Amino acid sequence: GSSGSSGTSKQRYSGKVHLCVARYSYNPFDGPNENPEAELPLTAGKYLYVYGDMDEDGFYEGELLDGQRGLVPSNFVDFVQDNESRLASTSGPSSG
Repeated sequence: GSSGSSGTSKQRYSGKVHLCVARYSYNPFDGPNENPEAELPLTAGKYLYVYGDMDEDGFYEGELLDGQRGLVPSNFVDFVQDNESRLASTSGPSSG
């Protein structure tokens, strides 16, 4: 896997994946949502793997550690990082 290059969201079910950490325990099957299965029950602290990027609706196809595949709000997920420190860094941030 991991081809690289990148260009544009090709497929939201094969492309690179991102690891996020539920920012706030969420449950789609807690409301009248007629499509709770679509989403995923985020658990503050827990992590998930969202393949691709934002969806047409504006959700993340996070893949629960259990294998649960569904939508995921970026407002309830925090793109966690294993070990940021990777490169020696060449460029810095900008003001703003």
